[PDB]
Amino acid sequence: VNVLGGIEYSINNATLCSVGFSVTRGATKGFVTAGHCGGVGAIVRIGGTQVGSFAARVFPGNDRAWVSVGSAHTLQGAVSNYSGGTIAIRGSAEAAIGAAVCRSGRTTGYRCGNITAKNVTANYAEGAVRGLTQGNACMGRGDSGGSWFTSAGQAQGVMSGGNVQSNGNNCGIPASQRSSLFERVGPILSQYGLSLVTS
Repeated sequence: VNVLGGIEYSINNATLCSVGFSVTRGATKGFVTAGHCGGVGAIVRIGGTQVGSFAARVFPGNDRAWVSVGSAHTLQGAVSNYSGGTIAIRGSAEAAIGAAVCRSGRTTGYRCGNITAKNVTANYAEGAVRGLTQGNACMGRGDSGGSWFTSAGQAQGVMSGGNVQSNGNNCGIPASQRSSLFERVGPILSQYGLSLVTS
C-alpha cells in the first residue's frame, strides 16, 4: 500500500486517525503521527491491510508517535490534498505566528488557515499536553495525527486536538473562533531519529 500524509489509518481495527508524514529510520519505513492515536504496539491498517504498528509513543505530556511500516509498502514524501493530488514535502522548517498553513485528514480533508500561537498547553481528559502550536484551520474527530504543512511543503506537525463543537469539528464556526492544536514535527524526528521522506 502507499503511505501518504493525511490518509486514513485504523488502529486495532477499532479507531481512526490520519497519517502525519512518511519517514525512514535507516532502512526502516514508517510514518509520524499523534501519540494519542495508539498505544505502543497497536496494529495499524491502511487501505484494508496491515502495514505495521505503533513503534513508540508519548502521550500525554507530549503527543507524538511513529508507526513502523513493513518493507512491502511504499512511502510517499507528500500529503494528500483530498481532490486527487498531492503536495510535495520538502523539509521541516518551522513557520512563524501569522504564516499560512494547511492540514490534511480523513474527516475534514484538506483545510487551510494561519498559525496563531505557540507553546500552548492543552488540558485534555487524559492529561496535559504542553508545547502545542495553534492554528485556525479547522479540523474534526478523525483528523488526529494528520499532516500540518506550509503550501511550499515544510512539515509543521501532526494534528493533536482542539475546540471541536457538538458536530465533532470546528469547521462550523469562523476561523477566528477556532483553536486547532498540533504537535511540532521537529522534536518527533529528533527524539526517534527519523528522517522526513521528501519529494
